[PDB]
Amino acid sequence: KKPHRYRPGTVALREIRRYQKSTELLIRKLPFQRLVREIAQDFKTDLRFQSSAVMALQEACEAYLVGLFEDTNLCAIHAKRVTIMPKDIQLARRIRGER
Amino acid sequence: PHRYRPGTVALREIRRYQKSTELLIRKLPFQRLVREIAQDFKTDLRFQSSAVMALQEACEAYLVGLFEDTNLCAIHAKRVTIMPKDIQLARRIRGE
Amino acid sequence: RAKAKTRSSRAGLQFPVGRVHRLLRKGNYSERVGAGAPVYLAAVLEYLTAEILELAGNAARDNKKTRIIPRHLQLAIRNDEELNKLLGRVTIAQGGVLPNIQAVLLPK
Amino acid sequence: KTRSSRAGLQFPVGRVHRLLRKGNYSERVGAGAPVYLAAVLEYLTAEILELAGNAARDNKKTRIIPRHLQLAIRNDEELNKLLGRVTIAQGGVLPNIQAVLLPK
Amino acid sequence: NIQGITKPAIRRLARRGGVKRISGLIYEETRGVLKVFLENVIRDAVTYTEHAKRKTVTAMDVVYALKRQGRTLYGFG
Amino acid sequence: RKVLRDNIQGITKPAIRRLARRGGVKRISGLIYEETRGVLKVFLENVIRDAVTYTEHAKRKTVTAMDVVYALKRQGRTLYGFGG
Amino acid sequence: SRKESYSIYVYKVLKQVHPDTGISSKAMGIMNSFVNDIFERIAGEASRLAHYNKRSTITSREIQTAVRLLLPGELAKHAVSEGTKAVTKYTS
Amino acid sequence: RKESYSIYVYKVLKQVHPDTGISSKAMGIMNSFVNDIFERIAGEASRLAHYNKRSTITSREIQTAVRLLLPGELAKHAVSEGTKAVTKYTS
DNA sequence: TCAATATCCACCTGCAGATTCTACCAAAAGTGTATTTGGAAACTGCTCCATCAAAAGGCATGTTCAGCTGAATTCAGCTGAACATGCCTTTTGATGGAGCAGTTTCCAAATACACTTTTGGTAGAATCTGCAGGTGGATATTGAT
DNA sequence: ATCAATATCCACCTGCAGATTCTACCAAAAGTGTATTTGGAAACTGCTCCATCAAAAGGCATGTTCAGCTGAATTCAGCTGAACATGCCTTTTGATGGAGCAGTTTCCAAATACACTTTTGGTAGAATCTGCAGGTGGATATTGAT
Ligand SMILES: [Cl-]
Ligand SMILES: [Cl-]
Ligand SMILES: [Cl-]
Ligand SMILES: [Cl-]
Ligand SMILES: [Mn+2]
Ligand SMILES: [Mn+2]
Ligand SMILES: [Mn+2]
Ligand SMILES: [Mn+2]
Ligand SMILES: [Mn+2]
Ligand SMILES: [Mn+2]
Ligand SMILES: [Mn+2]
Ligand SMILES: [Mn+2]
Ligand SMILES: [Mn+2]
Ligand SMILES: [Mn+2]
Repeated sequence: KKPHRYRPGTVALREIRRYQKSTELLIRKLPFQRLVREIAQDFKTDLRFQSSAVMALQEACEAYLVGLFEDTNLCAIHAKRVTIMPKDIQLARRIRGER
Repeated sequence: PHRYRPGTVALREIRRYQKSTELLIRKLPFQRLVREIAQDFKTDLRFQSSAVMALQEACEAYLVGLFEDTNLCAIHAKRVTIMPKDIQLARRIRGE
Repeated sequence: RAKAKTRSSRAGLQFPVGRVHRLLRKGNYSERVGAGAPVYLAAVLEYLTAEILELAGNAARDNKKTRIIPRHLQLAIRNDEELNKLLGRVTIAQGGVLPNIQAVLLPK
Repeated sequence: KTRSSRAGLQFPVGRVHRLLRKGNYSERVGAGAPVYLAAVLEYLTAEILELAGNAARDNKKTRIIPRHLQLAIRNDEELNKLLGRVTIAQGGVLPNIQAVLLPK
Repeated sequence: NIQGITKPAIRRLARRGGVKRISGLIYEETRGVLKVFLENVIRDAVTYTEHAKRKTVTAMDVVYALKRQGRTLYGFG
Repeated sequence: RKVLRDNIQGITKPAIRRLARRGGVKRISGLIYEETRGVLKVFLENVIRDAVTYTEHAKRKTVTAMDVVYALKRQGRTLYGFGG
Repeated sequence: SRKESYSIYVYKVLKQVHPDTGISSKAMGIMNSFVNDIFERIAGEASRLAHYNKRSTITSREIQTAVRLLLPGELAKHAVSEGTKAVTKYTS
Repeated sequence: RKESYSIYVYKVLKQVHPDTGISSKAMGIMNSFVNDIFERIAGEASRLAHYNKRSTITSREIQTAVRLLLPGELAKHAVSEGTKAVTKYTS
C-alpha cells in the first residue's frame, strides 16, 4: 500500500480556494508589528502606535500585495507560464506606474 | 531593385517619431470624431480651436503611453509584435 | 415659538440635513452655502448608503447569516459594476477578494 | 517696498497671498505662508528652467521650447516623479528603443 | 468617424511608443480604446460647459475633465 | 528599550505563499520571496513616512489610525474602516 | 468627550432595506468611512465648480453637477432623482 | 484682467540662464506647472489645518505639505529655500 | 470502481459583542436683522460655424516574400507535497505611567478699513531669431562574395 | 567578414515671416498706517490606552527528501505583416460673412449669514438580548491510482 500523495498543484489549488474564501489577516500579527515599529523608529525615535494604526497598516499592506499578486499572475500567464517570477512582479509595477 | 529588410524601415520610423513632437493624427479627421462624440451628448455645441487641440494632445499622449506599456507586454511574452491581448493586459493592469 | 420641525423631516430624509449643512460650512468649500445644497447632498448620501446596504444584506442572506460583516460589503461592491468603479481604489478592511481562478490554472 | 523684495524672491508674494485667501483653503492666512509658498514655487521653477536650458544647449538652441521641458523633466529622477501623471503638450517622448528590437 | 483615424496614423503613434511590429488586429482595437477615452473625457468637459451655461466647450473645460481623470495636461491655461 | 533589526525576515515564506494564493497564484518561483520583501518594505516605508509626518505636524508622539488613513488616502489607496 | 458619526443614520437605512438584518461594528466603521469619503468627493467637486465660475455660493445645482461628475451611470441618474425630490419637498 | 506667472518665470530664467529665451508655448507650460504645484501644496496645507482643527494656514503647514508632496532632495531644498525666504522677510 | 483525504454543511450553546433604553446636553431650529448676490434687462464686440475652392501630400491598394509566431519535442532541475521537530506566536492578564485630551488665560498675530502708490496686463509698433528648403555630402544598409 | 552600390539622414546655410521685445498707458492690485479682535500656544492635569512582561498551549515555521512536471532551449514551417510602387482623394490652407455667444453693468427682490433663545435629536453609558464562534460529526466530493 503505497503512501498517499497529491499531484503537484492540487494542494496549491485547494489553498487558492480556501484563502480566497476567507478574510483573516495572512501575516502573523507580532512580526508585522515589529516590522512597523522598526521602520517608524528609523524616522522618529520613541514613537508610539495606537493598536488600530498598526492594524490599519496591516490591512493596507495585505490588500496591496494581494492586488499586486493578481497582476503578477496575469503577467506570468501572459508569458505562457504558471510560475510567477521577479520579472512578472517588475512588469506589473512598471505598468502600474510604481517604477 | 533595392529593398530594405523587414524591420529596418520600422526602426527608422521609431527613431524619427521619437525625436519629434508634431501631432501624428491628422487634424480634420480628429475634429470630426470629436464633434460626433460631442453631438451624442448635446447637439449644436461649439469648440474653441484650442479645446480640440487639447483633446488631441491628451489622446495622443494617452495612446503613445499605452503603446509603450503594450510593447513591454509583448516583449514579456518573448515577441516583438504587439497584439490585442497585449493592449488588454496593459489596460487591465492600469486599472482601465 | 413655532414647533420645531427638523429639516430632514421636511426633506423626507433619514440622514441629518442640519449636520450636513454645518459640515459644508466648516469645511471651507465656499464662503456661502445655499439652503438646497445640504438637502440634495444628504439625499445622495442616503441613496448610496441604501444601495450598498441593500446589496450587502442580500449577500449576508446568501451565506446564511443575519448580521452584515465587511465580507458582505466587499462581495456587494465588487459584484456590482457601478459600485465597483465608484470604489475602484478603495480597500474594504477585512473584505477579502472575490473567488476567481484563471482558467488555465485548472487541471485538464 | 514689495514683500517679494523683502524676501529676496522674484515670484510675487502678494499675489500668492491673495490666491490663498481667495481659494477657500482656510479662514485665515498667516504672513509667512505666502512667502514660504512663493519661495518653493520659485525654487522649483529655477530647477526646471536650469535643466531645460542645459537640454536646449545640448541641442544647440537658444529658445527653450516644450521639447526641452519634456527632456528636462523625464531625464531627472525626482522631477519625473513629481510630474509623474502630467502631460506636456508638444513634448514628445524620450528616445528609447528596447534592446531586443535592435538587429545583431 | 472613427475609421478616419488611419492605419498609418496608428502606426505613427505606435512608433513614438517604440513599437517595431504591429499585428493586423491592433488598428480596430486601438480605435475602440481611443473611442472610450474620448467619450469619457468629452462627457466630463461638456458637463463643465453646461454648468457654466455656455454653449462653447473651452480649453479650460477640457483641462478640468482631464485632471479629474488623473491626467493633468499642461499648456492650456 | 530594545534594538529592532531585520524584522523584514518575519514576513515568512509561508505567509508570502498565503498572500499569493489569495491572489490566485498557483506556482511560485523561489526568488519571489525576497522580491516580495523588497517591494513590501518600499510600500511600508512610503506609508509610514507620511503617517509620521502627520504625527509630527500635530506635535504628537503616537501614530494614530487616522494618520495612517490620511497617509494611505494621499497615496491613492483609500482604506475604509479605521475612522473615528 | 463627544464624538459624532453617521452610525444612527446608516442603521435607520438598514432597518429600512432589510428590517430583520443587523450589522457588526467593523462593517459600521466601513459605512461611516464610505459616507465621509463620498461627502468629501462631492463637496470638493462642488467647491471647485463654484470656484471655476467665480461664485461664492455652493447651491444644490453645484451638488448636482458634482454628482453627475463623480457617480457612474445609473447610480448618478437615481441619485439626481432622489436629490431633486428632497429639495422640492423641502421647499414646500 | 487675465493673470499669469510669465513675468516671474522670465525673471527666474534670466537669473539661471542669462542668454536663453523661452517660447510662448514653453511659457504656457511653465504657467500650468506653477498653478499645478500651487494647488497641490495649498490643498494639502488646507487638509492639514482641517485635520488639526486649525483655521490658519501658516508657514508650518506649507512646510509639512512640501515634505509630503515633494520627493527627497527636492523636499529638502524646497524646505531650505522657504525657511530662507521667511527668515529674510521677517526683517 | 476503490482507498485516502479533504471539504461541506447542518447541529449545539454561552458569551462577546450588538441592540435597546435612558437621561443629559450640545447643537439644530426658530427668530429677527444685516449683508451679499443672482438674474432680468440691455448692450457690444468677437469668436466660431457654415461654405467654397485649389491643390498638396498622404493614404489605399495589391504583390512578394522575409522572417516571426506558434507548435512540437526533449530534458534537467526546481519547486510542491509530506513529515518531524520544536520555537515562538497567540491569548489572556496585570501593571506602571506616557502623553492624549480637556481647560484656562492671554498676547502675538491676524483681520478690517481707509487711503495711496506701483505694477502687471494689454495692444500696437519696431526689431530679432528659428524655419523653409536647399545643398552636400555622409552614414547606414544591402546583396554579393 | 570585406565591398561597392543605393537610399535616407543630417549638419550646415541664409533671409525673412512671424514671434519675441520696446512703448506707453492705466485699472486693479499691492502696500501702508491705524485700529481692533482673536486663534492657538503655553501650562497645567486627569486618565485612557500604550508598552512590556509572563505563562502556557499548540499552531505554524523550519528544515529535509525527492519526483512530477515545468521552464528553457531548440527546430521547423506556414502564414502574417513589412516594404514598395502606384495613383487617387482626403486634408490643409485660406477666405468669407455674420449669427449668436460671452462677457459686462445696473439694480432690487430674494437669498444667506449669524447672534441669541428654546428645544430636542444624538450621544455615552448602562442594561438587556442574542447570533455566531468554535467545536463535533457524518455526507459528499474529489483525487490518484497501479
Ligand atoms: Cl525573474
Ligand atoms: Cl490577440
Ligand atoms: Cl441651494
Ligand atoms: Cl505664517
Ligand atoms: Mn532601527
Ligand atoms: Mn449646555
Ligand atoms: Mn511694468
Ligand atoms: Mn528642417
Ligand atoms: Mn477697524
Ligand atoms: Mn479665544
Ligand atoms: Mn512547458
Ligand atoms: Mn519560408
Ligand atoms: Mn428626545
Ligand atoms: Mn463555525
